[PDB]
Amino acid sequence: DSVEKIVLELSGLSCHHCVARVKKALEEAGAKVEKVDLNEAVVAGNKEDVDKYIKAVEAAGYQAKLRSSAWS
Amino acid sequence: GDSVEKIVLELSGLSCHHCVARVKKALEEAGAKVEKVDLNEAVVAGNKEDVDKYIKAVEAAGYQAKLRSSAWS
Repeated sequence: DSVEKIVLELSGLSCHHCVARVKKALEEAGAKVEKVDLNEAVVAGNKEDVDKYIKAVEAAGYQAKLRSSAWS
Repeated sequence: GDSVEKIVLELSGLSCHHCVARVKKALEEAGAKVEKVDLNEAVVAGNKEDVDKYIKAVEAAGYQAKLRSSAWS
């Protein structure tokens, strides 16, 4: 009868439990997770273990790509 | 004695933005006027009498919807 603003909280369009999964995988890979959400993971680790961390995320069931400048 | 640095990795495989359109449509089909919809919420102009109808439409589209709580967090 009355038209009102209604907010519905949604679940199933993103996987927050998968975030914890990526976190554990990175930690098991030796990284210290400083932050991790749906789109990125920020860790305190060894620059030489980058590929190692990426592999751990993939093995966990997701995709990861290093974000960096053109310089090595 | 190796060295610790901040390493940033871009992730993918944790979200479904392509899922949003059907949710919007299902809600409109249930009678709500959608103002905004993203991964975590759907904001609509609707009748509280039909809130259950809107929720069932989201579930039928394959997801879960819950009315925002005022009580906790």
